Amino acid sequence: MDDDLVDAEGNLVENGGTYYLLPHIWAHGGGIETAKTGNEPCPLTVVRSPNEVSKGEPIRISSRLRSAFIPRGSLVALGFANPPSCAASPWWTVVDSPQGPAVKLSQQKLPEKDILVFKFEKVSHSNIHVYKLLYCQHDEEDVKCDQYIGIHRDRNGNRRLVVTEENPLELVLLKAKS
Repeated sequence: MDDDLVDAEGNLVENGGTYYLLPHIWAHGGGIETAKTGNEPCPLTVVRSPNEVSKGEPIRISSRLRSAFIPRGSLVALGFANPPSCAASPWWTVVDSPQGPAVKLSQQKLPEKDILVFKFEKVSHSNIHVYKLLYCQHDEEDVKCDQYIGIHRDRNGNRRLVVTEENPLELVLLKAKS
């Protein structure tokens, strides 16, 4: 059977490894990067590449647990293998935004529970492993988390990752190499 996270090539995901977050479509954006938006002195904003031919930034996927893999439904922290030189760390986390809850990097050392707020979900496109991206702090087994990360294109064209009730991300995981 299959019940651990699986990459774009059919191999179990290495817990803590770098896998690119790529799209399930073509001419609609590239991999996932950063962007300096508003008044951040550096790209603290996580957005989708405006370059259809890019794999984006190589992201780290950790369960912050002692497993070689990452079980389905488990929470994970996603973070830049080579993050902006101005963040307390490379891990992503959510903060309130007038565009709704935005995914960003922080100039603050964050307590675990602020970064391990992500979870993947099986899109039923069968033959390749496509996942949606959930944001859950308040977690588990009494209530289902249903806060999907969508995209928000601001006036300056940035495809910002926030929590939207529409056009939610659907991704595939490509293992980064040397």
